[PDB]
Amino acid sequence: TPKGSSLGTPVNLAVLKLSEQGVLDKLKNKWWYDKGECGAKDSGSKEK
Amino acid sequence: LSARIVAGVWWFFTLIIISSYTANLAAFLTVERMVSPIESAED
Repeated sequence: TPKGSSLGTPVNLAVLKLSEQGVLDKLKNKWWYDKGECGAKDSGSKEK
Repeated sequence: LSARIVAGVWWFFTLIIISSYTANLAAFLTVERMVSPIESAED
């Protein structure tokens, strides 16, 4: 945001509120995992 | 004539098998098994 703008505080509180609501987690999960290829998520004992 | 080659391929096979079993048993007797009950939250 621009220095000392009137939009700083509201978008700030917005970001916090969205993060707490779970919007950010769900959204990131959406564009990273939900839409994505080879989604096995460590399947067939890949760690061992 | 068939029993000689059958017993030979069989003896050879089980020899490979016991060598593998012993080798791997020593391997597990050494490695300390790398035990990990849980990995990820998905588990």
